[PDB]
Amino acid sequence: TWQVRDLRRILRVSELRQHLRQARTDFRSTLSQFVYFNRSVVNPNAYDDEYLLSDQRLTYVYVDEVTAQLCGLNRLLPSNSPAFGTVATAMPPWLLDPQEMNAILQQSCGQGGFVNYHHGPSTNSFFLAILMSQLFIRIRTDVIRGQGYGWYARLGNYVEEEETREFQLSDLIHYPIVALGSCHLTR
Repeated sequence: TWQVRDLRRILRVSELRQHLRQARTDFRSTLSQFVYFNRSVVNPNAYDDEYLLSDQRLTYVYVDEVTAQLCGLNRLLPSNSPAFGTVATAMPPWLLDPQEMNAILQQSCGQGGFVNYHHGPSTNSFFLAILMSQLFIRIRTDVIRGQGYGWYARLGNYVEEEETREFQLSDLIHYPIVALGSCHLTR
């Protein structure tokens, strides 16, 4: 089984980048077989319909200090928007000033999820790095200095930029965490 990489004491940006790169590579090697992760509620024989996409870059779910520890260490992904939505971004922990990342997250996510970015920058001072499942959809592209960054949502009230499938709908879901870390970075 995968053990989450706890990068909360890797706080120099160069070194953090190396650790996150290695975490993704190590994680992908565990996915050479089997990409399902959550067991069916209606079937003892089965996993549910949610699977990870192995051939993908890490995305980030920004969180407060306590959430990073409680979820990151315990294979839990929290919602950060109403109707059980989890918003993730390609925008890495070292890209934007913490206040500016908060401003953008507030424009991107409403109130009512487990993490509420409307409480201010403390809710994005830490991060969970994940590989997204097939349930995440691209909701927009931000351009920072010539470079595009995807934003993605699992459920919530979002559209791409009757349901027959079994998957989790709650404010905390069982989900493989690649890494957890802090945005309190230095040279």
